[PDB]
Amino acid sequence: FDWDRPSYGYFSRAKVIQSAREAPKKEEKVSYPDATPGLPEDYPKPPAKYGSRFHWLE
Amino acid sequence: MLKIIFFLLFLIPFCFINNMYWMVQIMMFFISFIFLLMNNFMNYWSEISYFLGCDMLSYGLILLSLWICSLMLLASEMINKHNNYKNLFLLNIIILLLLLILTFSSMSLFMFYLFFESSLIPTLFLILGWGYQPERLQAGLYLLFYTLLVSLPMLIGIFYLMNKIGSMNFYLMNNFMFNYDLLYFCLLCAFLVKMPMFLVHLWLPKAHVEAPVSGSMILAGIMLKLGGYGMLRVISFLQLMNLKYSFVWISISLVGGVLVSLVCLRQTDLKALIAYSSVAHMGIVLSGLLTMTYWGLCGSYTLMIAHGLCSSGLFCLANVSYERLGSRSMLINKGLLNFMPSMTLWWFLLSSANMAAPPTLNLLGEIYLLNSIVSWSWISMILLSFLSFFSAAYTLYLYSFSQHGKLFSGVYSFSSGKIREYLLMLLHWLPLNLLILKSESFMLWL
Repeated sequence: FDWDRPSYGYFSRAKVIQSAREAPKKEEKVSYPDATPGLPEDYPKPPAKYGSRFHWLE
Repeated sequence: MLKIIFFLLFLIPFCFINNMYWMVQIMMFFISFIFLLMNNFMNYWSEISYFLGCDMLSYGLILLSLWICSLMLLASEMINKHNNYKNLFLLNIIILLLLLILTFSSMSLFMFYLFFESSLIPTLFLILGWGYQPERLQAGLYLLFYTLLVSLPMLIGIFYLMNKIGSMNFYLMNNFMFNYDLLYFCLLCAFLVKMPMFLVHLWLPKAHVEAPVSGSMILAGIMLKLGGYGMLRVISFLQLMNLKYSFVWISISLVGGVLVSLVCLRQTDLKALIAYSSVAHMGIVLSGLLTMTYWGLCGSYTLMIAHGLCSSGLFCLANVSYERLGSRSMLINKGLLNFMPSMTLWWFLLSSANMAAPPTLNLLGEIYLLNSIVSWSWISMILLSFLSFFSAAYTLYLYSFSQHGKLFSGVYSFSSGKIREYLLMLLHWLPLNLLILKSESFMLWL
């Protein structure tokens, strides 16, 4: 056949190839709409109401 | 009221500065004079400072507290004679004074309870730092632990009230009413020990007997009254539950009254007589109070005030004997009419007030309380008669045997009556006659 013996590592390299099956699985991110929320840094903080709101305000 | 509070704090330094026993004394009387001037209150809370108010119920109690707290220094001078840490004594007294003012003016229940039970310490100093009998130790154990063993548990009731109510100002509780059947006992009984009650009288004779003139005067003059003042403020919302279970308390008080009077007859110690006597009178106060009728309550306020005054003066008398003849016994003390006849006048008068002889703010009490109880249940009369009868009975014996019989043979020369003690006895009694002119301030608080 006059074929040539491949290199020492001709198959050791990566194999970058063409796509024939053409089935890339879909890259997706999960969504939990009702996750537990906290207090954003933009939520207005009106200065406190009724001191420390403790027994005698103190 | 912060005027008074800051005055007392600025009096505290005088304890450190040397030789300020008498300067402190005049100041305490002077501020009492100032607190006298400040008087316009109605049933509503008045003089509402940051958290301090004042009222009919609190105004008179505070005046008595300032009154008696100044009279301590007249009563006790052996501390100066001995140089027995006069500085700690004066500091202890003032600290106690501030606590009483803050207890009686705390518009919150929790603030009230806080100072109420804060007073556990300074009183314990007063007995222990200047006691005489070796029993002073076990007595302090009785006093502190009888109190804390029930005084602590109301702390739960207070917080439970908070959770169901949202605050602890007195007017706010009055708007509501609770009937969970443990709240009632937990608060009631906890106050009843300090009242005290006949079944838990036990500690009180011991505390008085082995305590100095000063401590005993404090113990019988405020502590018992302070328990009652809390009751007046707190039973507002305990009504329904109280109505279901009230016959037990009124019964033991009335029954215990005749018994403790018979204990007085058989007793043989000046402080023991007075101590048991003071329990007897506070038995009737507890009765009229638990009646909760208008007559009972408005009279209870009066009898607490008058009883505190008379009990103090009788303790000064007991101190006088203890400081001359050096022994509390009935047997040793006798025939003093021959040694201090002008004093025996005061012995008679203070005895008179304790048996409800007019013009006497004590007497004004029993008319109110006895009317209440009689209305509440006719059955009471069968024991009310004997209760007062034996009340006067032991007082007669106390006055006579101590002052009348032939003198005691073995008695070593002791100084005679003196201006300090004379003025001390007038000061406790004469206001007890004054007040009847204007009982309306000391008679109407509801």
